[PDB]
Order: sequence, then C-alpha cells, then structure tokens
Amino acid sequence: EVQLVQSGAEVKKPGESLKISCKGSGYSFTNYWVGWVRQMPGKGLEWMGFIDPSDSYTNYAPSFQGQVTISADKSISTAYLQWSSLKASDTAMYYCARELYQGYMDTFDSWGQGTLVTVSSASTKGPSVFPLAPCSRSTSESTAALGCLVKDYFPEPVTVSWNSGALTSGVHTFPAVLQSSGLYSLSSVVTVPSSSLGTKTYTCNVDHKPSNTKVDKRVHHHHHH
Amino acid sequence: DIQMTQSPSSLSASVGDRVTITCRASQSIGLYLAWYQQKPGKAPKLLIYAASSLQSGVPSRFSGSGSGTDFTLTISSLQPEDFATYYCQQGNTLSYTFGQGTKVEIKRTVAAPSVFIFPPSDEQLKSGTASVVCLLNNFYPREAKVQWKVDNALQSGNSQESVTEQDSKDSTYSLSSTLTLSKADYEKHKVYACEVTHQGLSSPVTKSFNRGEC
Ligand SMILES: [Zn+2]
Ligand SMILES: [Zn+2]
Ligand SMILES: [Zn+2]
Ligand SMILES: [Zn+2]
Ligand SMILES: [Zn+2]
Ligand SMILES: [Zn+2]
Ligand SMILES: [Zn+2]
Repeated sequence: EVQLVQSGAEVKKPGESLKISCKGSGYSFTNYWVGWVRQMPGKGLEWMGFIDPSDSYTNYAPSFQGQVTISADKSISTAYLQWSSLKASDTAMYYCARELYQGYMDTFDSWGQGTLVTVSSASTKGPSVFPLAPCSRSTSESTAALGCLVKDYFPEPVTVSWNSGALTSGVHTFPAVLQSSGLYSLSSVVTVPSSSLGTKTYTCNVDHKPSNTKVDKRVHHHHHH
Repeated sequence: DIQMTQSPSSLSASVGDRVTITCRASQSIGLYLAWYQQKPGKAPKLLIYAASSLQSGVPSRFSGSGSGTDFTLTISSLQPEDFATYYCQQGNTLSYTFGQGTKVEIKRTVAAPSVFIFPPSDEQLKSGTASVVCLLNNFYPREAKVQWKVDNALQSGNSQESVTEQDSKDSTYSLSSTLTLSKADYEKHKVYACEVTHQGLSSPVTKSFNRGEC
C-alpha cells in the first residue's frame, strides 16, 4: 500500500538550518508529485508548494517563495523540505502528501504522519510542580477538585499521571499554554469525593522526557503559612 | 490568490444528523474543489474531489455538490467517527488554497460548570511567583467567560486559559485559567476571586479566597 513516512520531531533554535524528509513506498515515486503543507499550532492547513520528482520541477505558494526549499532524491524515493535559517514563526506541523490527479484536479490522496517542528530561543528545562488544593474551609459540596500546576518547562510535552496510574477517572489534563517567558505551563486536575480529603492521598506524577526529569507532588494544603 | 471561505467555523451536531458545511471561493473554480477530514494530531484524509466525486474507501454518507463559487459538503446520518475538522481546497490552479476549516463538535444538553479556585502554594511563593488557578469543570456549551478580580478590581493581561477537548464520556468541556502575579504583588492584596459566566448559570458564580484566611 502507498505510504509516506516523515522524519521525526525537531526542536530548533532560531537561525539554525533544518532539513526534514518524506519517504514514499508502495508505489512508483517518480510518477507522482509530492506536495508540502504547513499547519501552525491551533491553525488550519496551508499549501506550501510541490515538486515533480521526475524532473525536479518545483512550484511554491507566494507566501513561501524564497522562504523554504523543496527537493527530492528519486533514487531513494525521498522528498525534502529545507530552511537555511529558522524563525520561531516556523513552529508548526509539516506534512508531505502525494498528489493524484483525478477528476481533472490534483488531490492529496496519501499523507505523511507529519513532522512537528518547534523553533524557540528557549532552552530545555524540566518543570516545577505545585499543588492545587482548596483553602482549608472552602470545601462544602460532596466532591472536591485537586490538581497539580506544572510550570516553566521546555519543550513539550510532559505526561501526568495520578497515584502512579491508579487514578484515571475524572482526570483532566489541560493543553499547555506558552508563557511570555518562552516556557510552557499546564494544569492537571481530578475531582474526588470530599470525604476522602483527609483519608486518601493524591499525588501527581510528572514526567518530562526532554529534560530526563520526573517529579511527584503530594497534593496538600498546609494549615499554617 | 483564490480565497476559500468556509462556514460555519464550527457547529455542534448529534449522531444521525444531516450536516451541511459550505465553502465559498473568491472567484470561480469550476468544479475543482476537494474536501479533507482531519482529527487532532492526525494527518488529513481526502474525502471528495472535483466537487462531488467520492474518494475510494470513503463512506457514501459523505457527498459534495456545487460549482463555480459555492460548494457544500453534506454528511448524511453523522456517525461518531465523523466528529472532526473539515477543510475544502481548490485546485483550479497550481496555486492550491485551503479553507480555514469547520469543526464538527458533539451536541448535548446545557451543563453548568462546577467552579473551583486554588490559591498559590507556599513552595511556589518561596520562589517569588504566585499562580492563582480557577477551574471550570464539565460544562456545555464551550462559550464561557472567566473574569479575575483582585481586591474587587477586574484584571486584564495577566491570565491565560486553556480548554480540554470534549470529554469522551459526557461530551463536556473543562477550562483552567491561571492568574499570575509576583509574590510581592500577591502579598499586597487581600481578596482573590474568579467570576464565571455561562449559559448554564442563571447568574455569574464567584469563587474567592482571602489571603491570610485561606
Ligand atoms: Zn540520488
Ligand atoms: Zn486541611
Ligand atoms: Zn508546619
Ligand atoms: Zn505546600
Ligand atoms: Zn471533570
Ligand atoms: Zn489591593
Ligand atoms: Zn491555609
């Protein structure tokens, strides 16, 4: 079957160069054009341009003309997207796609899995983890919320579990926000019986692979400050 | 420079509904419009090409119509696997362009959020910063207004929020908003409050705490 497989996620600093790849298999590579598409965080699809691997002809969207280079090595059925100098604004998911001409138009009938490119001046940093717990006397309903604030890390992602994975029901782990500092922050919360607050312990477990760190935080509210 | 405009930008629908999404081109593209589906984190997939031709393997509940400048994608009898974002794309020229996308979300009954406020931890304060968090749990629809007040003054510019995708069990949203102050500014004030407005609430709900009595 037709497959496009892209190179792995990249985390780069502004000004660095980058070349990402798209390997086609299960079909005759030189027979089909390969297009590239950008998707910025939380945004839609944008056409970047294409290459005809049979003659190396390339064509770019006006916005991308001069900003990036598309190439192909047909001997290894591989297409490439390249930047000589990255900008933070280049942060996005990049897809390659095979073009199949049908109904008298080009269609993108097979897509790569995407390559996530993150460009930032930030440096790798593990999170600090802080408890989210109600004020001592503010729990009046029969269920309470507790959580952990996972702050000031880079790059994404972190993974958060509760009670070593024993607690999954009612957990909401929110999308991270990018702070003005260039570091991410997210919260993870769980709703639990108010009864259990003095009987049961709740601990969040926060893994951050890029920094090789893991932080556990027992959620508590101390009775003096 | 053919601009594609989709409408609506989002809609809520129930399994079994007939859903219609429209796409307008800034100039005629004849029949040369395709439709794509994308789910979060996943690659798009081709559904329809040349306005009305169904892509091999795609369920026949997807249909397309239109020509010139006005096009429609219709999903008859919406299925659970159809909640996703849909993009149109013109291929009249070699300079392809996509519409901005239409997100098809799950309709359910109104549900008011449960609201919680969390003071900053002592360990965070030690480091010089105070994050105050307001949680809105399990609400529907997505539209919600969260306002922070400190000593009864409305805050602006110093909070960020994010929202989960619809819950797999109850199709609700949850939202977290974080107000961030320096420790020195945090210790200047007494009253910390988040006020929540939502269709499910007859009047806004405020949750609050007083520094020194929390
Ligand atoms: Zn070669
Ligand atoms: Zn206590
Ligand atoms: Zn003590
Ligand atoms: Zn503490
Ligand atoms: Zn919840
Ligand atoms: Zn004040
Ligand atoms: Zn206290």
